[PDB]
Amino acid sequence: MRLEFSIYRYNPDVDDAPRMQDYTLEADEGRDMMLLDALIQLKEKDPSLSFRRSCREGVCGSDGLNMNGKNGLACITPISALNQPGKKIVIRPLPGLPVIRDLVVDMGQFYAQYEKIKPYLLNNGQNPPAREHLQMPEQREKLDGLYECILCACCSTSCPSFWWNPDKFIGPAGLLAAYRFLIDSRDTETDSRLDGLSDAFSVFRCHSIMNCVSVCPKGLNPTRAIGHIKSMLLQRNA
Amino acid sequence: YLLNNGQNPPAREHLQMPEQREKLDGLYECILCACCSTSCPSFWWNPDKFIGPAGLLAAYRFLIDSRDTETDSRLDGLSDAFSVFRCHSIMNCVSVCPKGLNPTRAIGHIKSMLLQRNA
Amino acid sequence: QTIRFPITAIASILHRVSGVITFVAVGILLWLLGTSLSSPEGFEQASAIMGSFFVKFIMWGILTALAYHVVVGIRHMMMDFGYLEETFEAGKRSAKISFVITVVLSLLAGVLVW
Amino acid sequence: QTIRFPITAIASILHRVSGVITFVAVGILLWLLGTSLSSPEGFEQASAIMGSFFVKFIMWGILTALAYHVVVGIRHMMMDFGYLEETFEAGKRSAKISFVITVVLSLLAGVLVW
Amino acid sequence: KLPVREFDAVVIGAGGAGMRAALQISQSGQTCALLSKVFPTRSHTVSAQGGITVALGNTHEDNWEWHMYDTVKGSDYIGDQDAIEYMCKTGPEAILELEHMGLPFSRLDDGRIYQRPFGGQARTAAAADRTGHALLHTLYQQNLKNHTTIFSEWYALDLVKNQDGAVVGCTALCIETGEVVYFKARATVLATGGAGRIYQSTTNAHINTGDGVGMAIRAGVPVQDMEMWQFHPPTCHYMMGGIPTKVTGQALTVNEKGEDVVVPGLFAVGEIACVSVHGANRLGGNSLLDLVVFGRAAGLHLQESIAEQGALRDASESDVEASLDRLNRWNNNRNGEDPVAIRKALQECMQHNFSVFREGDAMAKGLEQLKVIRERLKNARLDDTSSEFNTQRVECLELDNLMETAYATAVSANFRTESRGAHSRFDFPDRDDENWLCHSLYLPESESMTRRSVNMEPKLRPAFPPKIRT
Amino acid sequence: NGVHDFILVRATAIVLTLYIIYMVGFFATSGELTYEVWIGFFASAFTKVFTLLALFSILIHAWIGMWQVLTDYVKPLALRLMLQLVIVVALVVYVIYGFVVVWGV
Amino acid sequence: NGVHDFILVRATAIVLTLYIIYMVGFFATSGELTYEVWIGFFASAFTKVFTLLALFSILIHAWIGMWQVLTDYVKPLALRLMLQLVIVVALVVYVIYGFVVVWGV
Amino acid sequence: NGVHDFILVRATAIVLTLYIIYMVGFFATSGELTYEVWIGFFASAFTKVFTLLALFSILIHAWIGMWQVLTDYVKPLALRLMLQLVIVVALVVYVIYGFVVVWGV
Ligand SMILES: Cc1cc2nc3c(=O)[nH]c(=O)nc-3n(C[C@H](O)[C@H](O)[C@H](O)COP(=O)(O)OP(=O)(O)OC[C@H]3O[C@@H](n4cnc5c(N)ncnc54)[C@H](O)[C@@H]3O)c2cc1C
Ligand code: HEM
Ligand code: HEM
Ligand code: HEM
Ligand code: SF4
Ligand code: SF4
Ligand code: F3S
Ligand code: F3S
Ligand code: FES
Ligand code: NA
Repeated sequence: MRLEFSIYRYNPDVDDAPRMQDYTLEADEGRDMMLLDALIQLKEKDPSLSFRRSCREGVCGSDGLNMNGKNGLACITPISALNQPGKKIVIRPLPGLPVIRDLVVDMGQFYAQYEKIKPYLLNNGQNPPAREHLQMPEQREKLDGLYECILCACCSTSCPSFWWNPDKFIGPAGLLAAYRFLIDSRDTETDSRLDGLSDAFSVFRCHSIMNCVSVCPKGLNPTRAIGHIKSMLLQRNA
Repeated sequence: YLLNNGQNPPAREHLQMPEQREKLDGLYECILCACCSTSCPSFWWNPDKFIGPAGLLAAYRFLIDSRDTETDSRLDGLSDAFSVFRCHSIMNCVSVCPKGLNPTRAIGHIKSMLLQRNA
Repeated sequence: QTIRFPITAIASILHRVSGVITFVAVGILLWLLGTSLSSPEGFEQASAIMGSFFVKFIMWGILTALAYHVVVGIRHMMMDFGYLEETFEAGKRSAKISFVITVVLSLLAGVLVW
Repeated sequence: QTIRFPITAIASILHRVSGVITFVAVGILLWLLGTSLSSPEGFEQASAIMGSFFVKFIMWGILTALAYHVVVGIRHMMMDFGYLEETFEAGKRSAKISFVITVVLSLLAGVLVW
Repeated sequence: KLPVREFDAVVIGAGGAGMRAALQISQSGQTCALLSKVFPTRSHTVSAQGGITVALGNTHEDNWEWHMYDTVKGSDYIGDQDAIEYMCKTGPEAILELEHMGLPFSRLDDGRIYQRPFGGQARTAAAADRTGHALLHTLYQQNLKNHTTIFSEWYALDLVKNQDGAVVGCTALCIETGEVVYFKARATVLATGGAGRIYQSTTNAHINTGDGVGMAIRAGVPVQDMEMWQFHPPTCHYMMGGIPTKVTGQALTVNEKGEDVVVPGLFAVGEIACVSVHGANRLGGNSLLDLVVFGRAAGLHLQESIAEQGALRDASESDVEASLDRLNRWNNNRNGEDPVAIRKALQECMQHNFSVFREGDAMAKGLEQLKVIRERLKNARLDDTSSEFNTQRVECLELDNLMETAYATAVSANFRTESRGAHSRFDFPDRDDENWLCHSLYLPESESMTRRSVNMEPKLRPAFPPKIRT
Repeated sequence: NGVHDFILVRATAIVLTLYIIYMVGFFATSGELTYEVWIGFFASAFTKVFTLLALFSILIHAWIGMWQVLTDYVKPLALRLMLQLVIVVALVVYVIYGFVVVWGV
Repeated sequence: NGVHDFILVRATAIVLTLYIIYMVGFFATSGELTYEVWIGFFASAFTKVFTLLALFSILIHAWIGMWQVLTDYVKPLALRLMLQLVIVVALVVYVIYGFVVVWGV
Repeated sequence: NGVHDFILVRATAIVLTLYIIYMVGFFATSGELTYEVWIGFFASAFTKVFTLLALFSILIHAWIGMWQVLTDYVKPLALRLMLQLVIVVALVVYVIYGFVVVWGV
């Protein structure tokens, strides 16, 4: 559809902070397209745009765009969900992130927060098995909701508790990683991670907002992680 | 001594604005003559529990030298021991110092920062 | 900046706001108990001060906010006891029922006023 | 399962059992002091309740268990102060003398009863 | 003027095959750089709806001899099996070594690896829909474990080539810094892969700007059968060919006669590096199996390669002037034709006349089409004048890369008078097995084509002849 | 630490729940309160002890509560510190006034 | 920690020893106790302060005592937690009742 | 720890400053004190609550004070421990006597 577009700012290095220039293009009605195709079509007229896209199938958290106030995967979220009755579709960049480029903003704080949880196995060295590990699939059927966090930063930027204190908290997915490497029976180092997390008020900084689950792009359960890890932690330090 | 976890924000040479160096000119010349250390009233009674003035000038040097990022661990390792606070602000050492160094300044900023952390 | 759908935020904020006002409530009620019990000379006085419609509005508000706080507190209690199950429908139904019983307890304060 | 010679176990258990019963003793005695001191109307009442032979049995037991607890506590105190020496003979002689003085303090309660 | 840093190992690509390489160079210990274009997880490898394939033992018996039998009957008997030898003999070891990293692979009720069936006769495993997703995530988590210093969100535009003909490093142009640097290092492993961007409809993603062949060919590095191109059944999916190499890692060139010689200072693994173990129809996940086990071999074969060639020199710091003048030519164009239209016409020509059907008359027609377009390509205008950062800039460069790959495939359509393997022809539907039992070879500077012979799988087993496909 | 706070909050909320139940239950069963009955229902043991317990528990609870508020919102450190001082003196004054007003009857 | 507990137990046992000595010594030297003498020996300063001190020390001592019992024996965690709550409210109620019954005389 | 002590000392010194100001200010504005006026200025709420608060704060302050003295000077450990016991019982006896002498008026 022949459409006007209105975005946050198409060049950050310009002296001014706000820039709501008029995007304009004439699009067709007889063939559906997705938001990235809008980007593709525009990029040859308004040249100074930029964006971080990878896969056109939405599997590697490339473009978790929060447009019009609602977040989603830019390769899952078409335009009709933006051209509702009224005008002024809004596709501004993501929240609370450094203005270092137009839409590929920095995630150093975010990826670092993920890093501080030691998201990797560790074996002191005992070799109970010889050739292959020993695990009953009763674990795997309850592990199917942790190892696909695509790091799209939808839930993390969408946690009310995390906002006010950006550095003291740990975020939902930063806890999904902990829980993954926790109830994966192939480790035995629960206590050190637990009482290292116990110290910081990060686990409890949660007020059980639970909005993130609806907002999640993969339909993952961080609330579940927040539940079992609280239960276990309480059990230890009581 | 310095410690870099390993990040290499620069490539060939370190990055530091001389605004630091003009306020670092009073820490890296402690000649270890033990004048101030033996001249601290607070340190005497408890020789092992305290840390001494110059032992804190070193900490402050490796603290506000912007070329590190490991402030918190040193701070809360010093916070534990009552060594920082064992000071009663005697301040005699400054006059007694052979180089005319300021340990009191170190005792001031490090107390400020520590208070800021553990409050 | 704007998200337009903070369903949990309103439920949550209403907890710390009510806490912050109840914290000064408890002081107002300590004052009221003090000035009342001292002798008969104050009791009617106290009821006199229990009289004005500004004061009645306040005290009803004190007790309504208190009821909201108590109820949400119980939800935080039971939900973290593990006695309540987690899902979207549970959250929205808890919001509904808690709000209804909050208005119910509010009405109790109104009955006390009348 | 059975060991047939827990000489220390009996000495030790008698410590936590007596503690657990004295913990409710202190509440019974707070009650007794309360109901007594309130006025003369209660004092004889209180002594009346100090009267029954079930109650007398209890109170003597309260004070005997208390005496056992006190004595074993002192042994734990002095033995860990380093003021007492460690060996088998010291342990058995401490058992003997502590038990004797426990029965002695018990007799004191009996004297109070009579 | 350009700041330079001395290194022992750099890698062109981050995930997939690259994660393996950098991890093995990390456990080596000297130094292990990691350059890429996008943040590691975002790599194309993350699209992973197909499981790793390796025989570890089901309830029944499975030997590596059957592994070779099926992986060669699949390849339609076109390539050598020395690499198939190494694969079928070292696969299980590497897959279990990865499974000890806690890699979340789905098990069977007893607690053993899950196995499923695919084309041909008994082992095509899988973890979940996200198998390679877990693969990449575990390799990234081990990258965190050994604190390997990733340099993400950058680019590699061309390599270095001195007088005696060696490679001692790579240039870089970023998006967080956007300033060219030089990482000098004897080991430069082109392990990026992918070109499908030069076509309209395909499975591949847009981050694949077709570079692993771009820098190679432009620098003047030859290639082997850039037309072996699998179209997933009917959407294009894989580039069977790519840069040449051996099971131990080093790339190969040829003299005026055509004898294969070790190239100084170059390496390659991953879907780019071809040993034709995939051939007509790749075995299910033998590019995946490539990036895992061939990369494990690329790691275990480091000291053997650096010992024969080391302590070399730079081209009097005058070869960086090659890519420097490329970027100067970039600092030349003010106006002209939009690169978008060039790419449009090229894409059109190639998907029109070099897919499954390549008809001789129309073959030469598309040849001259793409040739005249190549000639006129030089004057291309630039949509963005931005100084700090954009996307367009890299877009600009990717043109001078993308097209080049297609070129090779086009040329090879003139070098194969049959329908051999995936390669098919209307004028030649059959598959002759007397002349071209050997690989092709595109010589860059002469832009010509020659052949390269292949061995008949003598390593440890009595060889078998090419059977009839029935 | 943090689980310390967690447990104190939950437990003292339990005692507070029981309190408000009992106290506003008496308000319910008031039936024409009078000075006589008012001082009657207060001069007891039960009421006296339970009210002192209530004020003490409010201390130990609201302390941690406002600690959480003023560690999440009020950013400058000197401010937040003096603010917590004011609030903690407020609570201890609450409990002591409670004393002077319940053990006077 | 654990030495904290150790020292509190030993010290408060010292104060308790001195108490029981003094109190049951008065029982000894009673010599025909009477209401008059009973309220006499209680209305003092010394007796009042020493009894409040005794009940407070019993709080601070028996708390840790039952903590040790219920961390050694009662295994399930929810149980032991609510049990400690009951016992701690028991002790604080002990001391407050003590108040209402000694500062009423 | 140590910053805990630091902050408690500074804060309770703040409350103590305000106290001494107010109390010796009343001594200033005395103007021919009398038993009548003396019991007058004490029987208030304000005076009662502020004096109990003062004694409590003196407890929480001088405790840490003498802890510092007896950890710097008196070297033998058994000595210093029993000495701190004597001093802590001194402070708690101070506050309880304060009770019995202010909530008697
Ligand atoms: C549904 C499905 C089915 C599949 N079926 C099969 C099958 O049957 N058989 C099979 O073998 N495989 C199969 N695969 C796997 C897949 O198709 C590829 O074969 C495999 O992912 C190749 O990975 P790689 O490591 O070789 O390349 P990659 O790891 O993707 O190489 C790219 C790397 O280089 C980096 N990079 C990107 N651009 C540049 C640049 N310009 N310069 C430098 N570095 C750059 C990237 O960030 C990344 O680190 C399947 C996948 C899917 C999703
Ligand atoms: C009656 C006087 C009460 C006072 C003075 C009081 C004090 C407070 C305050 C000020 C807060 C907000 C600050 C914070 O803790 O984050 C709070 C939180 C809380 N209150 Fe209370 N409260 C009272 C009653 C209750 C009752 C009866 C309950 C019943 C369960 C309760 C349960 C809770 C819970 C669970 C929290 C923590 C939840 C959160 O973080 O918001 N409160 N309390
Ligand atoms: C008079 C009321 C008393 C109460 C309510 C009380 C409380 C308790 C209880 C319940 C225990 C058992 C739980 C435990 O600590 O493991 C205990 C242990 C102990 N008691 Fe007491 N006690 C009292 C008197 C005394 C006295 C007078 C002493 C004299 C020294 C004493 C010394 C000890 C010691 C040393 C222990 C720890 C030893 C052990 O672990 O069993 N107690 N206390
Ligand atoms: C009125 C009764 C007071 C008592 C019983 C008391 C108690 C003590 C004692 C015994 C010391 C020495 C032990 C030590 O802390 O190292 C001390 C130190 C101190 N006093 Fe007080 N004090 C009182 C009044 C005040 C007042 C009104 C202030 C006003 C600010 C104050 C400020 C301080 C400070 C800052 C220290 C620590 C400085 C040092 O280490 O010497 N004191 N306190
Ligand atoms: S919301 Fe879910 S998918 Fe998105 S980043 Fe968080 S955990 Fe990953
Ligand atoms: S007094 Fe100054 S010069 Fe002397 S040892 Fe101390 S810091 Fe060094
Ligand atoms: S921090 Fe809040 S947003 Fe959800 S995941 Fe935890 S309740
Ligand atoms: S310890 Fe004392 S002597 Fe000076 S440097 Fe510090 S005030
Ligand atoms: S484009 Fe890679 S995730 Fe959507
Ligand atoms: Na290729």
